[PDB]
Amino acid sequence: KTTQPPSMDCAEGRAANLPCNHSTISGNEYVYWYRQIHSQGPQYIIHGLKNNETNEMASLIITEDRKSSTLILPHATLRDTAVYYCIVRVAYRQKVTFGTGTKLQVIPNIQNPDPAVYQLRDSKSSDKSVCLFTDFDSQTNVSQVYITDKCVLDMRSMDFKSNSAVAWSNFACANAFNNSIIPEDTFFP
Amino acid sequence: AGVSQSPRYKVAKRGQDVALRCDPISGHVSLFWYQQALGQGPEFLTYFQNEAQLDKSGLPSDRFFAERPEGSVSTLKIQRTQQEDSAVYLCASSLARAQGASNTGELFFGEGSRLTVLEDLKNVFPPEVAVFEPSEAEISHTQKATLVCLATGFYPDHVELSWWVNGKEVHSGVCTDPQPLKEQPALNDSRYALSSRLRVSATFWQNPRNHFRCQVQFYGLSENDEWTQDRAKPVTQIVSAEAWGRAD
Ligand SMILES: [Cl-]
Ligand SMILES: [Cl-]
Ligand SMILES: [Cl-]
Ligand SMILES: [Cl-]
Ligand code: NA
Ligand code: NA
Repeated sequence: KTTQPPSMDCAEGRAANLPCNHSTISGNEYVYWYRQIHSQGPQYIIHGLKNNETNEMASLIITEDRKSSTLILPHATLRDTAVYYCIVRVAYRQKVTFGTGTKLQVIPNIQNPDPAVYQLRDSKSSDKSVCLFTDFDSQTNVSQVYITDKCVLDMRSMDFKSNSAVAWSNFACANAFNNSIIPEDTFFP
Repeated sequence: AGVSQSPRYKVAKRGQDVALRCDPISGHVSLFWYQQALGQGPEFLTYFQNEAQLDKSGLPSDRFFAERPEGSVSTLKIQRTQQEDSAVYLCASSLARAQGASNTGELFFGEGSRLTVLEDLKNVFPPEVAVFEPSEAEISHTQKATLVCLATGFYPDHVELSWWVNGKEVHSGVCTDPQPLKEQPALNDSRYALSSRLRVSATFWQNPRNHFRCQVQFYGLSENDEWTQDRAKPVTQIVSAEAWGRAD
Protein backbone atom coordinates (compact mmCIF):
# COMPACT_ATOMS: atom_id res chain seq x y z
CA LYS A 1 0.00 0.00 0.00
CA THR A 2 3.10 2.27 0.41
CA THR A 3 6.01 2.79 -2.02
CA GLN A 4 9.51 3.98 -1.02
CA PRO A 5 12.90 4.17 -2.83
CA PRO A 6 14.87 1.04 -1.68
CA SER A 7 18.11 2.97 -0.93
CA MET A 8 19.07 6.63 -0.47
CA ASP A 9 22.08 8.75 0.50
CA CYS A 10 21.74 11.98 2.48
CA ALA A 11 24.12 14.73 3.65
CA GLU A 12 25.50 14.42 7.21
CA GLY A 13 24.84 17.40 9.49
CA ARG A 14 21.68 18.37 7.57
CA ALA A 15 17.97 17.59 7.91
CA ALA A 16 17.15 14.43 5.88
CA ASN A 17 13.92 14.10 3.83
CA LEU A 18 12.52 10.60 3.37
CA PRO A 19 9.68 10.29 0.80
CA CYS A 20 6.75 7.86 0.88
CA ASN A 21 3.85 7.35 -1.49
CA HIS A 22 0.44 6.05 -0.34
CA SER A 23 -2.00 6.97 -3.16
CA THR A 24 -4.90 4.76 -2.08
CA ILE A 25 -4.92 5.95 1.54
CA SER A 26 -8.37 5.98 3.18
CA GLY A 27 -9.70 8.59 5.60
CA ASN A 28 -9.40 6.20 8.55
CA GLU A 29 -5.77 5.22 7.90
CA TYR A 30 -2.70 6.65 9.57
CA VAL A 31 0.80 7.04 8.24
CA TYR A 32 3.43 5.37 10.47
CA TRP A 33 7.21 5.51 10.25
CA TYR A 34 9.42 2.79 11.75
CA ARG A 35 13.18 2.59 11.94
CA GLN A 36 15.29 -0.53 11.98
CA ILE A 37 18.97 -0.43 12.98
CA HIS A 38 21.22 -3.42 12.04
CA SER A 39 20.70 -6.54 14.33
CA GLN A 40 17.69 -4.73 15.94
CA GLY A 41 13.88 -4.85 15.65
CA PRO A 42 11.78 -2.07 14.02
CA GLN A 43 11.15 0.94 16.27
CA TYR A 44 8.31 3.47 16.11
CA ILE A 45 9.30 7.08 15.22
CA ILE A 46 6.14 9.07 14.40
CA HIS A 47 2.58 8.77 13.06
CA GLY A 48 -0.03 11.17 11.72
CA LEU A 49 -3.45 11.35 10.06
CA LYS A 50 -3.74 14.63 8.06
CA ASN A 51 -1.96 17.16 10.32
CA ASN A 52 1.82 17.70 10.30
CA GLU A 53 3.45 16.07 13.34
CA THR A 54 6.65 16.84 15.25
CA ASN A 55 8.31 14.96 18.14
CA GLU A 56 11.92 14.73 19.49
CA MET A 57 12.70 11.97 16.89
CA ALA A 58 11.40 13.53 13.62
CA SER A 59 8.82 15.60 11.68
CA LEU A 60 6.05 14.09 9.51
CA ILE A 61 4.66 16.16 6.58
CA ILE A 62 1.46 14.72 5.01
CA THR A 63 0.11 16.38 1.81
CA GLU A 64 -3.47 17.75 1.85
CA ASP A 65 -4.63 15.13 -0.73
CA ARG A 66 -2.84 12.67 1.71
CA LYS A 67 -1.37 10.71 -1.27
CA SER A 68 2.25 11.20 -0.11
CA SER A 69 4.22 12.05 3.05
CA THR A 70 7.75 13.03 4.12
CA LEU A 71 9.73 11.94 7.18
CA ILE A 72 12.14 14.69 8.20
CA LEU A 73 15.06 13.79 10.50
CA PRO A 74 16.17 17.11 12.13
CA HIS A 75 19.97 16.49 11.93
CA ALA A 76 21.29 13.42 10.05
CA THR A 77 24.23 11.75 11.87
CA LEU A 78 26.02 8.39 11.25
CA ARG A 79 23.64 6.93 13.93
CA ASP A 80 20.64 7.71 11.58
CA THR A 81 22.00 5.12 9.04
CA ALA A 82 19.13 2.57 9.13
CA VAL A 83 16.12 1.17 7.22
CA TYR A 84 13.02 3.40 7.40
CA TYR A 85 9.58 1.84 6.92
CA CYS A 86 6.59 3.94 5.89
CA ILE A 87 3.41 1.98 6.55
CA VAL A 88 -0.33 2.74 6.44
CA ARG A 89 -2.88 1.01 8.67
CA VAL A 90 -6.64 1.24 9.22
CA ALA A 91 -7.60 2.94 12.55
CA TYR A 92 -9.28 -0.19 14.07
CA ARG A 93 -6.68 -2.94 13.21
CA GLN A 94 -3.16 -3.28 14.73
CA LYS A 95 -1.46 -5.55 12.07
CA VAL A 96 1.29 -3.79 10.11
CA THR A 97 2.24 -4.78 6.54
CA PHE A 98 5.86 -3.74 5.93
CA GLY A 99 7.17 -2.87 2.51
CA THR A 100 10.82 -2.98 1.50
CA GLY A 101 11.45 0.43 3.16
CA THR A 102 14.39 2.80 2.58
CA LYS A 103 18.05 2.02 3.32
CA LEU A 104 19.27 5.45 4.40
CA GLN A 105 23.02 6.14 4.29
CA VAL A 106 24.22 9.28 6.07
CA ILE A 107 27.30 10.50 4.14
CA PRO A 108 29.61 13.29 5.46
CA ASN A 109 31.45 15.82 3.31
CA ILE A 110 35.19 15.52 4.04
CA GLN A 111 36.42 19.17 4.24
CA ASN A 112 40.10 18.21 4.51
CA PRO A 113 40.79 14.91 2.72
CA ASP A 114 44.14 13.35 3.67
CA PRO A 115 44.23 9.96 1.81
CA ALA A 116 46.88 7.63 3.24
CA VAL A 117 47.66 3.90 3.50
CA TYR A 118 49.12 2.82 6.87
CA GLN A 119 50.55 -0.50 8.11
CA LEU A 120 49.40 -1.69 11.56
CA ARG A 121 51.30 -4.37 13.49
CA ASP A 122 49.45 -6.97 15.65
CA SER A 123 49.42 -6.31 19.42
CA LYS A 124 50.75 -9.88 20.05
CA SER A 125 52.33 -11.11 16.78
CA SER A 126 55.01 -11.34 14.04
CA ASP A 127 54.00 -11.39 10.27
CA LYS A 128 50.57 -10.13 11.22
CA SER A 129 49.61 -6.83 9.75
CA VAL A 130 46.74 -5.03 8.18
CA CYS A 131 46.64 -2.13 5.79
CA LEU A 132 44.54 0.87 6.54
CA PHE A 133 43.34 3.13 3.72
CA THR A 134 41.88 6.17 5.49
CA ASP A 135 40.91 9.91 5.32
CA PHE A 136 39.88 9.69 1.63
CA ASP A 137 36.84 11.79 0.51
CA SER A 138 33.29 10.27 0.41
CA GLN A 139 33.48 10.18 -3.46
CA THR A 140 36.16 7.41 -3.25
CA ASN A 141 34.76 3.89 -3.90
CA VAL A 142 36.86 0.92 -2.63
CA SER A 143 36.86 -2.40 -4.64
CA GLN A 144 37.17 -5.85 -2.93
CA VAL A 145 43.77 -10.88 -0.35
CA TYR A 146 40.85 -9.42 1.65
CA ILE A 147 39.61 -5.83 1.33
CA THR A 148 36.70 -4.55 3.48
CA ASP A 149 34.21 -1.97 2.21
CA LYS A 150 34.17 1.75 3.10
CA CYS A 151 33.38 2.57 6.74
CA VAL A 152 32.56 5.97 8.21
CA LEU A 153 33.52 6.75 11.83
CA ASP A 154 32.60 9.86 13.84
CA MET A 155 34.97 11.28 16.49
CA ARG A 156 32.00 13.18 17.92
CA SER A 157 33.95 15.21 20.53
CA MET A 158 36.37 16.35 17.77
CA ASP A 159 33.63 17.26 15.15
CA PHE A 160 35.56 14.90 12.84
CA LYS A 161 34.44 12.23 10.34
CA SER A 162 36.71 9.83 8.49
CA ASN A 163 36.38 7.11 5.85
CA SER A 164 38.46 3.92 5.91
CA ALA A 165 38.98 0.46 4.36
CA VAL A 166 41.02 -2.45 5.79
CA ALA A 167 43.12 -4.95 3.77
CA TRP A 168 45.10 -8.03 4.90
CA SER A 169 46.70 -11.25 3.61
CA ASN A 170 48.75 -14.21 4.87
CA PHE A 171 52.04 -8.70 0.47
CA ALA A 172 52.62 -5.01 0.92
CA CYS A 173 50.10 -2.33 1.58
CA ALA A 174 51.46 -0.14 -1.34
CA ASN A 175 49.74 -2.63 -3.76
CA ALA A 176 46.77 -3.53 -1.42
CA PHE A 177 44.17 -0.93 -2.57
CA ASN A 178 45.43 -0.42 -6.20
CA ASN A 179 42.41 -2.11 -7.92
CA SER A 180 40.04 0.85 -7.31
CA ILE A 181 41.10 4.46 -8.03
CA ILE A 182 42.75 5.72 -4.86
CA PRO A 183 43.68 9.49 -4.95
CA GLU A 184 47.09 10.13 -6.62
CA ASP A 185 47.85 12.33 -3.52
CA THR A 186 47.73 9.24 -1.18
CA PHE A 187 50.45 9.16 1.54
CA PHE A 188 52.29 5.77 1.49
CA PRO A 189 54.63 5.72 4.56
CA ALA B 1 10.19 -2.51 30.01
CA GLY B 2 10.45 -3.92 26.43
CA VAL B 3 9.72 -7.07 24.39
CA SER B 4 12.27 -9.86 25.08
CA GLN B 5 13.14 -12.61 22.58
CA SER B 6 15.13 -15.78 23.36
CA PRO B 7 17.45 -17.19 22.15
CA ARG B 8 18.98 -14.17 20.33
CA TYR B 9 20.72 -16.56 17.88
CA LYS B 10 19.85 -20.20 17.12
CA VAL B 11 21.94 -22.73 15.14
CA ALA B 12 19.83 -25.71 13.97
CA LYS B 13 20.68 -28.91 12.15
CA ARG B 14 18.43 -29.55 9.11
CA GLY B 15 15.48 -31.70 10.23
CA GLN B 16 15.57 -30.89 13.98
CA ASP B 17 12.81 -28.91 15.80
CA VAL B 18 13.28 -25.33 17.07
CA ALA B 19 11.36 -23.20 19.59
CA LEU B 20 11.56 -19.39 19.72
CA ARG B 21 10.25 -17.58 22.79
CA CYS B 22 8.73 -14.09 23.06
CA ASP B 23 8.12 -12.13 26.29
CA PRO B 24 5.81 -9.24 25.36
CA ILE B 25 5.33 -6.08 27.48
CA SER B 26 3.04 -6.85 30.48
CA GLY B 27 -0.61 -5.86 29.91
CA HIS B 28 -0.35 -5.89 26.09
CA VAL B 29 -3.08 -7.94 24.49
CA SER B 30 -1.73 -7.99 20.95
CA LEU B 31 1.20 -10.24 20.02
CA PHE B 32 2.72 -10.48 16.53
CA TRP B 33 5.19 -12.75 14.80
CA TYR B 34 7.20 -11.62 11.78
CA GLN B 35 9.75 -13.36 9.55
CA GLN B 36 12.51 -11.23 8.07
CA ALA B 37 15.04 -12.34 5.41
CA LEU B 38 18.30 -10.54 4.40
CA GLY B 39 17.62 -7.19 2.65
CA GLN B 40 13.83 -7.58 3.07
CA GLY B 41 11.17 -6.00 5.29
CA PRO B 42 9.43 -7.98 8.09
CA GLU B 43 6.76 -10.35 6.68
CA PHE B 44 3.66 -11.05 8.83
CA LEU B 45 3.40 -14.62 10.22
CA THR B 46 0.74 -14.72 12.97
CA TYR B 47 -1.32 -12.54 15.35
CA PHE B 48 -2.61 -13.16 18.88
CA GLN B 49 -5.25 -11.30 20.82
CA ASN B 50 -4.64 -12.53 24.37
CA GLU B 51 -4.62 -16.38 24.03
CA ALA B 52 -6.65 -16.51 20.73
CA GLN B 53 -4.65 -16.86 17.44
CA LEU B 54 -7.02 -14.75 15.29
CA ASP B 55 -4.79 -14.46 12.22
CA LYS B 56 -2.29 -17.05 10.92
CA SER B 57 -2.56 -16.19 7.17
CA GLY B 58 1.22 -15.54 7.07
CA LEU B 59 2.45 -18.94 8.41
CA PRO B 60 4.59 -20.49 5.60
CA SER B 61 3.59 -24.15 6.10
CA ASP B 62 2.28 -26.88 8.44
CA ARG B 63 5.70 -27.09 10.23
CA PHE B 64 5.10 -23.54 11.58
CA PHE B 65 2.99 -23.42 14.76
CA ALA B 66 2.56 -20.67 17.41
CA GLU B 67 1.26 -20.66 21.02
CA ARG B 68 0.32 -17.96 23.57
CA PRO B 69 -1.55 -20.12 26.12
CA GLU B 70 -2.04 -17.49 28.88
CA GLY B 71 -2.24 -14.36 26.70
CA SER B 72 1.35 -13.34 27.54
CA VAL B 73 4.49 -15.45 26.73
CA SER B 74 4.44 -16.83 23.17
CA THR B 75 6.38 -19.65 21.47
CA LEU B 76 6.96 -20.05 17.72
CA LYS B 77 7.78 -23.68 16.89
CA ILE B 78 9.36 -24.71 13.58
CA GLN B 79 9.30 -28.52 13.10
CA ARG B 80 11.77 -30.48 10.88
CA THR B 81 13.66 -27.19 10.21
CA GLN B 82 14.66 -26.46 6.55
CA GLN B 83 17.35 -24.15 5.04
CA GLU B 84 14.60 -21.76 3.77
CA ASP B 85 13.49 -21.15 7.43
CA SER B 86 16.83 -19.31 8.06
CA ALA B 87 15.73 -15.72 8.92
CA VAL B 88 15.19 -13.24 11.79
CA TYR B 89 11.95 -14.01 13.64
CA LEU B 90 10.59 -10.80 15.13
CA CYS B 91 8.04 -10.50 17.88
CA ALA B 92 5.90 -7.43 18.52
CA SER B 93 3.31 -6.35 21.09
CA SER B 94 0.93 -3.44 21.41
CA LEU B 95 -1.89 -2.47 23.70
CA ALA B 96 -5.26 -2.72 21.84
CA ARG B 97 -7.24 0.05 20.10
CA ALA B 98 -7.28 3.42 21.87
CA GLN B 99 -6.42 1.95 25.28
CA GLY B 100 -5.17 4.83 27.39
CA ALA B 101 -4.13 8.46 27.12
CA SER B 102 -1.63 9.36 24.36
CA ASN B 103 -1.76 5.84 22.90
CA THR B 104 0.42 6.09 19.77
CA GLY B 105 -0.96 2.69 18.57
CA GLU B 106 2.63 1.62 17.82
CA LEU B 107 4.10 -1.90 17.70
CA PHE B 108 6.82 -2.62 20.27
CA PHE B 109 9.40 -5.04 18.88
CA GLY B 110 11.90 -7.41 20.45
CA GLU B 111 15.47 -7.58 19.11
CA GLY B 112 14.53 -10.67 17.07
CA SER B 113 15.62 -14.30 17.05
CA ARG B 114 17.95 -15.14 14.20
CA LEU B 115 17.68 -18.76 13.09
CA THR B 116 20.36 -20.31 10.87
CA VAL B 117 19.65 -23.79 9.51
CA LEU B 118 22.75 -25.81 8.55
CA GLU B 119 23.17 -29.31 7.05
CA ASP B 120 26.20 -30.08 9.28
CA LEU B 121 27.19 -28.50 12.63
CA LYS B 122 30.88 -29.54 11.98
CA ASN B 123 31.15 -26.20 10.07
CA VAL B 124 30.29 -24.13 13.22
CA PHE B 125 33.41 -22.14 14.29
CA PRO B 126 34.08 -19.36 16.86
CA PRO B 127 36.09 -16.28 15.72
CA GLU B 128 39.77 -15.57 16.34
CA VAL B 129 40.22 -11.97 17.51
CA ALA B 130 43.29 -9.77 16.96
CA VAL B 131 43.92 -6.04 17.68
CA PHE B 132 46.28 -4.08 15.40
CA GLU B 133 47.99 -1.11 17.06
CA PRO B 134 47.85 2.40 15.51
CA SER B 135 50.57 3.20 12.95
CA GLU B 136 53.37 5.54 14.13
CA ALA B 137 53.09 7.35 10.75
CA GLU B 138 49.33 7.96 11.36
CA ILE B 139 50.03 9.56 14.78
CA SER B 140 52.69 11.87 13.29
CA HIS B 141 50.63 12.66 10.11
CA THR B 142 47.21 13.27 11.78
CA GLN B 143 47.64 13.12 15.66
CA LYS B 144 44.94 10.40 15.54
CA ALA B 145 45.23 6.73 16.38
CA THR B 146 43.19 4.03 14.63
CA LEU B 147 42.98 0.62 16.30
CA VAL B 148 41.89 -2.14 13.92
CA CYS B 149 40.16 -5.30 15.10
CA LEU B 150 39.89 -8.49 13.05
CA ALA B 151 37.39 -11.28 13.79
CA THR B 152 38.28 -14.27 11.57
CA GLY B 153 37.29 -17.87 10.76
CA PHE B 154 33.80 -17.76 12.29
CA TYR B 155 30.76 -19.66 11.06
CA PRO B 156 27.80 -18.92 10.91
CA ASP B 157 27.47 -15.08 10.78
CA HIS B 158 26.40 -14.89 14.47
CA VAL B 159 28.61 -12.08 15.79
CA GLU B 160 28.43 -8.84 17.78
CA LEU B 161 31.59 -6.73 17.68
CA SER B 162 32.12 -4.02 20.35
CA TRP B 163 35.00 -1.82 21.61
CA TRP B 164 35.87 -1.46 25.31
CA VAL B 165 38.05 1.32 26.74
CA ASN B 166 38.94 0.88 30.47
CA GLY B 167 36.00 -1.53 31.07
CA LYS B 168 33.43 0.81 29.47
CA GLU B 169 31.89 0.38 25.99
CA VAL B 170 32.75 3.09 23.44
CA HIS B 171 30.64 4.03 20.40
CA SER B 172 32.36 7.32 19.35
CA GLY B 173 35.05 6.95 16.66
CA VAL B 174 33.89 3.36 15.94
CA CYS B 175 33.01 1.78 12.60
CA THR B 176 32.35 -1.96 12.20
CA ASP B 177 31.73 -3.43 8.72
CA PRO B 178 27.91 -3.56 8.12
CA GLN B 179 28.41 -7.15 6.77
CA PRO B 180 31.29 -9.73 6.94
CA LEU B 181 33.60 -11.08 4.19
CA LYS B 182 33.65 -14.72 3.07
CA GLU B 183 37.22 -16.03 3.58
CA GLN B 184 36.58 -18.46 0.69
CA PRO B 185 33.91 -17.01 -1.68
CA ALA B 186 34.36 -20.06 -4.01
CA LEU B 187 33.11 -22.26 -1.08
CA ASN B 188 29.63 -22.73 0.38
CA ASP B 189 29.16 -22.24 4.12
CA SER B 190 32.60 -20.57 4.09
CA ARG B 191 33.94 -18.92 7.23
CA TYR B 192 33.71 -15.19 7.74
CA ALA B 193 35.98 -12.26 8.57
CA LEU B 194 34.84 -8.94 10.08
CA SER B 195 36.81 -5.72 10.68
CA SER B 196 36.23 -2.68 12.93
CA ARG B 197 38.02 0.58 13.78
CA LEU B 198 38.40 2.62 16.95
CA ARG B 199 39.86 6.04 16.31
CA VAL B 200 41.05 7.99 19.34
CA SER B 201 43.35 11.03 19.80
CA ALA B 202 47.09 10.09 19.64
CA THR B 203 47.49 11.53 23.21
CA PHE B 204 44.82 9.05 24.47
CA TRP B 205 46.55 6.10 22.71
CA GLN B 206 50.05 7.16 23.92
CA ASN B 207 48.92 6.76 27.60
CA PRO B 208 50.22 3.23 28.62
CA ARG B 209 47.65 3.01 31.48
CA ASN B 210 44.75 3.15 28.95
CA HIS B 211 43.28 -0.30 28.25
CA PHE B 212 41.73 -1.15 24.87
CA ARG B 213 39.72 -4.28 24.11
CA CYS B 214 37.92 -5.59 21.05
CA GLN B 215 35.11 -7.92 22.02
CA VAL B 216 33.42 -10.33 19.65
CA GLN B 217 30.28 -11.95 21.07
CA PHE B 218 29.78 -15.20 19.15
CA TYR B 219 26.66 -17.40 19.01
CA GLY B 220 27.18 -21.07 18.23
CA LEU B 221 25.84 -24.27 19.76
CA SER B 222 23.79 -24.66 22.98
CA GLU B 223 24.25 -27.33 25.75
CA ASN B 224 21.70 -29.74 24.15
CA ASP B 225 23.65 -29.87 20.82
CA GLU B 226 25.91 -32.97 20.71
CA TRP B 227 29.65 -32.49 20.13
CA THR B 228 31.90 -35.39 19.12
CA GLN B 229 34.72 -33.48 17.32
CA ASP B 230 38.26 -33.36 18.78
CA ARG B 231 38.20 -29.52 18.87
CA ALA B 232 36.48 -27.37 21.57
CA LYS B 233 32.67 -27.21 21.14
CA PRO B 234 31.81 -23.96 19.25
CA VAL B 235 29.48 -22.72 22.02
CA THR B 236 28.02 -19.20 22.47
CA GLN B 237 31.08 -17.30 23.84
CA ILE B 238 32.99 -13.98 23.94
CA VAL B 239 36.43 -13.86 22.24
CA SER B 240 38.54 -10.74 23.02
CA ALA B 241 41.85 -9.09 22.02
CA GLU B 242 43.40 -6.55 24.39
CA ALA B 243 46.03 -3.79 24.07
CA TRP B 244 47.64 -1.20 26.35
CA GLY B 245 48.47 2.31 25.16
CA ARG B 246 51.95 2.86 23.70
CA ALA B 247 54.02 6.00 24.53
CA ASP B 248 56.25 7.85 21.89
CL1 LIG C 1 21.66 -16.70 22.50
CL1 LIG D 1 38.18 -3.55 28.78
CL1 LIG E 1 31.50 6.74 23.39
CL1 LIG F 1 29.09 -7.92 27.55
NA1 NA G 1 22.87 3.63 13.95
NA1 NA H 1 36.50 4.48 9.21
